[PDB]
Amino acid sequence: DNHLSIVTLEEAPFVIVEDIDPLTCVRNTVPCRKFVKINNSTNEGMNVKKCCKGFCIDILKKLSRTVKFTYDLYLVTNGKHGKKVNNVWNGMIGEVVYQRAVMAVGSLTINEERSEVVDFSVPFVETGISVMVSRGTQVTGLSDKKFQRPHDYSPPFRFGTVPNGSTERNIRNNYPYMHQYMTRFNQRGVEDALVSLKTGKLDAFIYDAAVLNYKAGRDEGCKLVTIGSGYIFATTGYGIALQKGSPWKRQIDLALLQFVGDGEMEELETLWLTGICH
Amino acid sequence: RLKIVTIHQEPFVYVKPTMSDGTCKEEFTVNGDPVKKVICTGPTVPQCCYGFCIDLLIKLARTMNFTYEVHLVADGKFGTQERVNKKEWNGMMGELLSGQADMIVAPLTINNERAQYIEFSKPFKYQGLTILVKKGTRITGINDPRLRNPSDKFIYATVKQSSVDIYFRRQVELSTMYRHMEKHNYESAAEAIQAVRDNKLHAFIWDSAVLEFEASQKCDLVTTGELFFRSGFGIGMRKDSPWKQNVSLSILKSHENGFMEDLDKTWVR
Ligand SMILES: N[C@H](Cc1cc(C(=O)O)nn1-c1ccc(F)cc1)C(=O)O
Repeated sequence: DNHLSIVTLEEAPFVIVEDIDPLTCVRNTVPCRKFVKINNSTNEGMNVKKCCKGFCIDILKKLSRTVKFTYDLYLVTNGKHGKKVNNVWNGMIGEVVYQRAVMAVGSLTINEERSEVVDFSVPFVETGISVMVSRGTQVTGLSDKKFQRPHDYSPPFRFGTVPNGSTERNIRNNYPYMHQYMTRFNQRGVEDALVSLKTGKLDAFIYDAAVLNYKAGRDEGCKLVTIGSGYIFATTGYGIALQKGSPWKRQIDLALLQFVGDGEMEELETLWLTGICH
Repeated sequence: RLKIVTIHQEPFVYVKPTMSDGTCKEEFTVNGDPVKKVICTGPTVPQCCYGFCIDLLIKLARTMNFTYEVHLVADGKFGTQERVNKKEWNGMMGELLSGQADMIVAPLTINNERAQYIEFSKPFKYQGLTILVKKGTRITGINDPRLRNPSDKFIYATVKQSSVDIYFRRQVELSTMYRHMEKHNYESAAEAIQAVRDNKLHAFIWDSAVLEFEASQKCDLVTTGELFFRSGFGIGMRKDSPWKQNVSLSILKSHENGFMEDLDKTWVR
């Protein structure tokens, strides 16, 4: 019937995962199960109960009330957002293409490759490839000349991203020499890149725009900033992934567009995404 | 042969007269790129069309291998649903649903009301609403007392039968604002923009992709700087529609390979 399997993926502030009250899920959370492995030498595991809240979770609750459906939420055990490995998808996209989930809710970026194998709702938050620097650094966007030809400047700018994601893949195909130079400055994760900028070892960090805006808005002392949204490269958005030809796409689209038009979207973005800075 | 409809809205669609021999003037950008021009019939002369959306239409034409004829919307509007009882859409929305056009290539805002009758591509431009004024007059933003509780002393409006008009009708909270606006709205952005330079209009609530560009060129004008509401432009197709998937897939490809940025560099920056 209209009881749906829904996959998600932890990424604050869009999806935040908590343990159960010792002592049912608490307040702002919904139940979300996670298949946890026993060790790394076996497929054997146990369904752990957890609690999920956040921006995208509130979206899920508003869609459930509006589009009128019930769901079993679960976190993806293998992969992150979705990557075709040897023509075989993993992550949240994998759960949809191989029909373990009828929709995927999270910080899931709409791109061309995934839209070939899944259907995406309208985007409910803008994102893209953006740049974050320390206050006082002057850069335009990804396509700035100090990124495409770093050695045209002395000293060359030090900038990198977190590899093996959509960012590194996008840069490699669009700017081969930029990707070649910036390999040396690959960051372990988002938090490591922030510390690298704060301590002066990095001059710029290229990444997901919605993530960088959230970090710059929460940064202590507000020393880290992103470029203007007008210079965001490959503009797109987070959307809900559904199965190809899914009957739910139409009602999800109109409901999502309603939330944008009646202010319910802007409310969620100040409850989850707006911070101290600006 | 796809019937494309569009509308005069710089810097997305420029409309300029035809040369004596029925052709368009060849032009290059200052960066040495050819300005592609297409013949667009409109209120019923053939005219020269170019801009952000025209470049996009050409890419979509060649990517998907289709020919087209381009015409300007008959009544000059973007399109709102109105009562006749029965209802009908005006503007470009009416021509798409009626068959006068197979596809809308314009700065057409995606919203719930239009999405119930037509198919929208994924957005080719991410954008929002802002306010444009003349230099000299300064407004806090959307919440300046001069617009919250209005007056005849300070006039402010948007374009008639547009997505902005829909935005200010649906909201029970913007009733006091829309009251002031409906008695002052304009038939086109260019007329409203010109009215602000003539001081007959004091504020213009409109698309930031247009207003900011109008400020970067006409230095006798500035905008608020805020974006009190965000929305995107999409390609409009009928409910069927064999083109919906590939047009959309091609918009996503054009964002990801830097094509949309080059368009922004050519027309909006
Ligand atoms: N939500 C992630 C995408 C995100 C992960 C990373 C990364 O690890 O490189 N960079 N992006 C990103 C890339 C291009 C865009 F236009 C917007 C965001 C996803 O869905 O995969």
